[PDB]
Amino acid sequence: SVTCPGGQSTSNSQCCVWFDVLDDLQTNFYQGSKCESPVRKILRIVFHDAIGFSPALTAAGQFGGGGADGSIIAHSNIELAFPANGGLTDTVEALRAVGINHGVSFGDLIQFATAVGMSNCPGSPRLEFLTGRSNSSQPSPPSLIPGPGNTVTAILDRMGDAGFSPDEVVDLLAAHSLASQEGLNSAIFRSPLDSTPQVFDTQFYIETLLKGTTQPGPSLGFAEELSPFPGEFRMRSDALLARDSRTACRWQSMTSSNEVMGQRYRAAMAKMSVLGFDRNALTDCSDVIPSAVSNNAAPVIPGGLTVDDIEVSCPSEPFPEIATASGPLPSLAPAP
Ligand code: HEM
Ligand SMILES: *[C@@H]1O[C@H](CO)[C@@H](O[C@@H]2O[C@H](CO)[C@@H](O)[C@H](O)[C@H]2NC(C)=O)[C@H](O)[C@H]1NC(C)=O
Ligand SMILES: [Ca+2]
Ligand SMILES: [Ca+2]
Ligand SMILES: [Mg+2]
Repeated sequence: SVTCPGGQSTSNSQCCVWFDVLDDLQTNFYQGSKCESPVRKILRIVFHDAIGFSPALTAAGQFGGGGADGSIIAHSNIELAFPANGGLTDTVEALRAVGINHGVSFGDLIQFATAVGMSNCPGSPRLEFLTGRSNSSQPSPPSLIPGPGNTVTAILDRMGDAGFSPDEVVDLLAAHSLASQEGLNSAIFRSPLDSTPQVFDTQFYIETLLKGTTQPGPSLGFAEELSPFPGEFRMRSDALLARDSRTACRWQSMTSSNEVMGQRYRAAMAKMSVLGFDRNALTDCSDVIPSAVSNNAAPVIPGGLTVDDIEVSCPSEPFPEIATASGPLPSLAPAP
């Protein structure tokens, strides 16, 4: 053990700098420990930084990307021009400055900001935090980030190459429970992907399985499907993964228990946090990560819809008993 310069007790002196980074992030980047756009942007960033990793390219003698190396910041000049990386510039520059000021690697910083940001959203599990990733990195090869217009086969092959099973793909998607879109249909800027964009809950899994009946915007944007109610945006990839036979049963099992969702997500994130590195080479500073307030609401089928309005796609398993709310159909406000 060690007692940091500010009284904070911790398990390794390497963790001490992280207490200052936490105070900076919570005060400035997160504007007072809030769960708003910055957390959502950072979650996009962690996935896009880490997923630039490909054992297949490497086995073939090409550079496959360094994974969770902070390349998205170090080489943003290249990576931020990738089609899937739009609307990230400002967040990346904000993060670039904190890492430079505290002398922490861009790779560790992205993982830390992710774990910290999630602590600001009720319902979130406490993400593991390892430190020690080298600050050096090479730009990620292009075409390694799954897109919303991709087929399930395509998404699974790419993610499978990175090292994730179909189950883990569904688990990692719990992040869309704290999501909106700004670039798929700018006419409905920040339309959320679930009714609770500030609560890490199973609503996303439930709501994407409902029959699509509504066009929330003036028109249908890129990769946009009909959603279940006004204000909610539904992206094609999500609607497809919810219904595909390879992923439908896992998606269905995520509807009933926030606890189980959180456990699986934490596990898949721990795995994604070290793509490109050896975990037994890093230092564990999980003790620095704050806890999120608990979510006590029960998973519900909102606004009068019933299991009848759910497009049950898992045959082997019956759809769980969930609480039903009374009507009318809600109309979602833009995510903050
Ligand atoms: C199967 C792959 C996935 C695809 C195809 C996908 C696609 C997208 C797209 C197109 C957007 C809309 C962004 C915009 O237009 O502003 C978005 C939002 C988001 N994605 Fe994903 N995503 C996937 C997996 C993930 C994963 C694994 C994470 C993180 C762990 C994640 C976290 C987020 C978050 C939090 C947002 C919200 C951004 C905001 O509200 O500003 N996504 N995603
Ligand atoms: C991590 O690497 C980056 C570059 O990859 C370093 O960033 C540069 O830092 C200098 C000051 O040290 C700035 O004037 C440059 O603008 C930065 N460049 C970029 C692309 O951001 C960073 O300082 C390194 N950090 C550590 C702790 O080694
Ligand atoms: Ca990367
Ligand atoms: Ca939610
Ligand atoms: Mg009905």
